[PDB]
Amino acid sequence: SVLAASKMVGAGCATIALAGVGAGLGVMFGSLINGAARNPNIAKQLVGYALLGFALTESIALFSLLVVFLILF
Amino acid sequence: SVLAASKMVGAGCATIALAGVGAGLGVMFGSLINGAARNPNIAKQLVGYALLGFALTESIALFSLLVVFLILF
Amino acid sequence: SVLAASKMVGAGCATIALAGVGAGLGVMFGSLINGAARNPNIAKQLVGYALLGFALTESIALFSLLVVFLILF
Amino acid sequence: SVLAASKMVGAGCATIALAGVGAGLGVMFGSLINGAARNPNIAKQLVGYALLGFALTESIALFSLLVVFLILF
Amino acid sequence: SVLAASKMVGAGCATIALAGVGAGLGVMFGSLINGAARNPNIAKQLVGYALLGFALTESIALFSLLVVFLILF
Amino acid sequence: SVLAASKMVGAGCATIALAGVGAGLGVMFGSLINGAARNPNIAKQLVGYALLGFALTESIALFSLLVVFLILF
Amino acid sequence: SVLAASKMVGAGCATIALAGVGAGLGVMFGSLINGAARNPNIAKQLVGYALLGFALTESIALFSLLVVFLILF
Amino acid sequence: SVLAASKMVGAGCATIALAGVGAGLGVMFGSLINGAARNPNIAKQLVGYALLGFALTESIALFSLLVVFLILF
Amino acid sequence: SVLAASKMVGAGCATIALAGVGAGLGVMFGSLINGAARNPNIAKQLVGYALLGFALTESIALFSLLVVFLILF
Amino acid sequence: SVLAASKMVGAGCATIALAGVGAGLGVMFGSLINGAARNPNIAKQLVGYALLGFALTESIALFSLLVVFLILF
Amino acid sequence: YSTQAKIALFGALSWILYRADGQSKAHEWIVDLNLNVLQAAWLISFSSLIPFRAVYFAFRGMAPATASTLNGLKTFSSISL
Amino acid sequence: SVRDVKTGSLPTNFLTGVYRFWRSQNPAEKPHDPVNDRLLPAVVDASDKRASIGTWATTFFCTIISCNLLGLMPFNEAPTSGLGFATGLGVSVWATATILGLSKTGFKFPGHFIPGGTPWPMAFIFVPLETISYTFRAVSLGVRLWVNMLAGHTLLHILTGMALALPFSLGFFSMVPATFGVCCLLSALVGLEYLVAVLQSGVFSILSTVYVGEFNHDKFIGPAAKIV
Repeated sequence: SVLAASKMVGAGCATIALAGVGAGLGVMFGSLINGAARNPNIAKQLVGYALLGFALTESIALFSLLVVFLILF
Repeated sequence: SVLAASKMVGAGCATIALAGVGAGLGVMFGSLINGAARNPNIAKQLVGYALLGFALTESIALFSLLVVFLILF
Repeated sequence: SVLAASKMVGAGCATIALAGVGAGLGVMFGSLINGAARNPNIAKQLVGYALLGFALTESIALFSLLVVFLILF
Repeated sequence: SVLAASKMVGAGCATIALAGVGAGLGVMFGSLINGAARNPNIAKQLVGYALLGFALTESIALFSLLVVFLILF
Repeated sequence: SVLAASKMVGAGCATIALAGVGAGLGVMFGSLINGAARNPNIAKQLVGYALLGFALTESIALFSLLVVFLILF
Repeated sequence: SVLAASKMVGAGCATIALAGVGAGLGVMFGSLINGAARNPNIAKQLVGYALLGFALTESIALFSLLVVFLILF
Repeated sequence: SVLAASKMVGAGCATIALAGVGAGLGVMFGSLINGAARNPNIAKQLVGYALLGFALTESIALFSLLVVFLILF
Repeated sequence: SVLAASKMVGAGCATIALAGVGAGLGVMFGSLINGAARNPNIAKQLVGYALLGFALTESIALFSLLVVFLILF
Repeated sequence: SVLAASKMVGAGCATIALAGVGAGLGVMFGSLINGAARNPNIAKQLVGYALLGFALTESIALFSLLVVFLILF
Repeated sequence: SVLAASKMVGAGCATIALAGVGAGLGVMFGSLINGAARNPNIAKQLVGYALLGFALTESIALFSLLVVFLILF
Repeated sequence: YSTQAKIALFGALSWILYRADGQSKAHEWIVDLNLNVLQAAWLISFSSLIPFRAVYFAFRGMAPATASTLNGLKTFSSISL
Repeated sequence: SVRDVKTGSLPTNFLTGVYRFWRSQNPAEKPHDPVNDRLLPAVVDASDKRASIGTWATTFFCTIISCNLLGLMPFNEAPTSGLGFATGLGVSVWATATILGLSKTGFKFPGHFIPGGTPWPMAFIFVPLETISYTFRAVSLGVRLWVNMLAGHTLLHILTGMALALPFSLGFFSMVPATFGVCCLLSALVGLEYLVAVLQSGVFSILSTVYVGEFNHDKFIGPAAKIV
């Protein structure tokens, strides 16, 4: 049963997409902090823009975990 | 049946393209925040440019998941 | 028993997602320090924003270790 | 039939070129936003230069997916 | 005995998470130095914030070596 | 026929060089936009320098696809 | 004797954690130099902070070579 | 004949050095454009320095393709 | 003799730690040049600090080649 | 003869150290150009420092190709 | 303890006995029993960490109808003599 | 005659701070003239065709807290860890952000093609690429809430599933070298899981307020006679 065996190797290899997703929303949330450094008088717009980009970064995180459960289940 | 077996390994390896897509729209949405840091008086143009580049970054995300379902289904 | 064997290889390969999560919350906590460099008069808001982004970065760290224990247990 | 089997492994490995293409047009579309930060009075030239570079970045994206379908079909 | 054999391969592959942890607390301790460049008059707060983030980066370093000894022992 | 089989795996692995070529001419064309941000009064020299570096970056892109067709054909 | 054989493969794979440790204390010692660029009048504090972070980066370097000799010896 | 077979796998793996060579002369030719942004009055020296570094970057590109043909031919 | 065979695969995999060591002392020697840009009136201290960090970066380079000869010889 | 076979796989894997060496002397020669941007009145010292760091970066490039010919010849 | 509250007493104590028995009959039982002494270790710690006389006056300021006092009718323009 | 409510009680003040927060996410557009006593029949009508987004969020926020708060009560497990509840609120926001789009057009399904010229094969792929990037707005909103309450809970078994072994393989008196350091590691994840559970809701509902608030764009119908 190499069919149900070899999908376990590509199971772990599929989640390496979630490396750079983690590195993506680090610099994305890094410049949130440098963004509030310039003008914290108005920064609710910037966090209101920060939850926009995190939601579209989880549209890469779940977009890769769509494949992982497609391989497993 | 190594034909339906070995495509499961390259299934997971195909989605590693979605690593740097995640890292791509992190710095893309990082500089959105640093872009609104310089002049938040006019930043609807910049978010109006930010949804341009995200749509062309999902033209890499789906452009790699075109291959994954081509391997599976 | 290659079924319980080959999942041990993809076990270790699954945790390479936690490379860039580590690199993600480095620059995220790097710009915390450069963020307090510009105006440490008000920086409790910035650390109050820094624990926001770390919690959403652990929503990538645990989001990859959801897969590792799904492979093992 | 390892001929039609082993091309399925290099099928997925061929698309890892589309990692850095995704990371390429992130910083390319990141500096679009920082480019409109300095002078949004004239930025239609910059977006008029941004669709130049995206078209030449898709001349790497399709330039790698020329190989993937050459392996499959 | 491939059970006690194949866990030795994923043993080494599990510790590649400690690559980007090393790269994470480099830029984290890089901007400590650039953070003390702007105002070394008050920098004990910044190092008092630097030992915060290192402790939460070792909550990724040990968080990956939780898996390595779980595979070995 | 593992000779004509195993070259199909290294076929796809050879094109992963075109990941960082894509990431290379992203920051190369990112700083084109930040380069025109400082002085768009004279920027035809900079684009006249930008087509220099793209031609020498395609001397890495084709320099890796010299190997891929050497493996296939 | 695959037991004493397969630990030699994961021996080399374990030390790839020392890639990003090398990249970590590069930017850590890069910003030491940019840190002394702003105010070399007082920089013994910064090098006094630089030997702090190197000692905690060798607490990742040795923290990965704790595993390598655990696999070998 | 695994001797003439297994060198075809390491053939493709050898050219992954040309990933970061492509990413190397991207930022190298990125800062050429940002370098001409500051003072395009004198930039023939900078391009006269840019063809220096490209020639020493092709002393990594050919320095890795010295190995690939050493494996093949 | 897979014992003296499989150590040759992990031989090459062990030296990938010397990737980021190379990338580490690039930015380390990059900011040497930007460090002498701010005040070349006193830069022998900075190069006197640059040979400190290179010696501690070769304490990662040799610290990984301690393992490679331990695998071979 | 897996002894003279398996060293051909680790032959190609050994040269991946020359990826980040290429990426190392890109940013090293990138900041040469940004270094001459600030003060090209005196930049022969900076190129006189640039050939220092390239010679110590080829002490990583040859330092990895010391291993490759040790595996082959 | 009124009639309505006692129904919420053994409607939340008989939940516990329904459920703390459901932790032993499962597969990983001592993984789950030590899970709950640890999970209620923060119910203890949250009781003696947060200042309740400072969260309350924060939530007293949460609504503008209760934070700022009323200014409806000044005592002038209301007298009759 | 339900209850004599206290005037300034704690869930009265806690709730109406939350409701005036979510209502403040999508404010009405500043109108095209001064608000007179004759513009009011277009202000109450532009606040009629407006979708009541303030209560659709607070419904999906006073639930997602009070369901994930049960993940930190002892003996209990949060009901969002099932797939049948977490993406039961995942599709039903993407359902609701579609029903409005199928109401501002009058039809029950539009989606057909409008022609073009030479880039018409280029514009043929993008709207059925926007569709598959609109369809995966649903799955993204659901499973994100499903994992974060099963990710911090499948691990936290095994952190308990190892930390017990040191007072199991070794004696009960042997807590001093390692166990007290590890029992401080394990407790410091429910401190993490608390801050994920409070904030996963606050992420989930601000995504709901963005994903709906791109559909209720309207206009005023009071320009009928300006000066007289």
